[PDB]
Amino acid sequence: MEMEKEFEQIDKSGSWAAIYQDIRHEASDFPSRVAKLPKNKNRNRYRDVSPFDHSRIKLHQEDNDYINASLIKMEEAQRSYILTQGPLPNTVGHFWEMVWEQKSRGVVMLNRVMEKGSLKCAQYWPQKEEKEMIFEDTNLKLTLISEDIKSYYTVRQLELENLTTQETREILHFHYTTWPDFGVPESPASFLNFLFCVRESGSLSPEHGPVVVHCSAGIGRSGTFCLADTCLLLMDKRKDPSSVDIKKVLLEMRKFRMGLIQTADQLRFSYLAVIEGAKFIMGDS
Ligand SMILES: *SCC(=O)Nc1cc(-c2ccc(F)cc2F)ccc1O
Repeated sequence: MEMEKEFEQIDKSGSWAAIYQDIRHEASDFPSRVAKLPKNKNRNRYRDVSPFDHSRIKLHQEDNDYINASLIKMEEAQRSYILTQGPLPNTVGHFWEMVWEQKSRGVVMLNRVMEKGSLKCAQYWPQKEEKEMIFEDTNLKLTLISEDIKSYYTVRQLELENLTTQETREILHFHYTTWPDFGVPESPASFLNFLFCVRESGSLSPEHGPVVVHCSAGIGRSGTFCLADTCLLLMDKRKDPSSVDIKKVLLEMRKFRMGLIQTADQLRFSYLAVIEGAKFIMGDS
């Protein structure tokens, strides 16, 4: 497999930091003017992580339509994702408004609420069936329906109700709970099993809105999730799978949101996940 030996080549030569930096200098730069408006300073978790204006998701409350969220559109793979930051205490209502307005079926969470002794995002869904959440700014109600805790991740069924119309939708929440505080997982196995769980749920499918994917900044682990998903999808779609160049896919995704894949270590891990996930989809059972 092309990338498999390109992987060994990079590894043996300890070249990850050099490839990753070539990616950073090749990466697109587009304006992020809405994100920088003073009125939006507290809608951003990080000052240096902003959605591009061209791809940003707009809340349909036109009032302030801003949310730190980007639409990543992968045209050949026919996949779309919304990558967003972990919601802030003051943007949880916006997050669920986005989920509602974009008709998303799944939310993918790749971080824990607290990591490294700091809060990486707000507790934005209910932890008990009987204790639902009501977001009064956006007129939404969110109920925990069911929770399936597994060794490496948790899947939850949620009910999102639009209070103004009394329509309800079921949202699936896929929470990868075991990414390490430092570095990347030692093996990609649990991450792929997580990815295939999201796929199996139907959440990534074109009949629904884009899956909403987040970590804390919405670029690192979140970038790794989408990048692997799209590369594997392309390797199945193309006549020759070895024509799939992960670096090119990354650069295409970076046209939609800055900074995807934060460290050379995440890049290496992304390669590893795609190579291993290939074995599970280009054959086998
Ligand atoms: S790990 C793959 C997966 O789909 N897991 C999972 C799915 C669901 C669910 C609920 C409702 C529905 F209409 C479809 C569906 F797949 C619930 C829990 C769970 O772990």
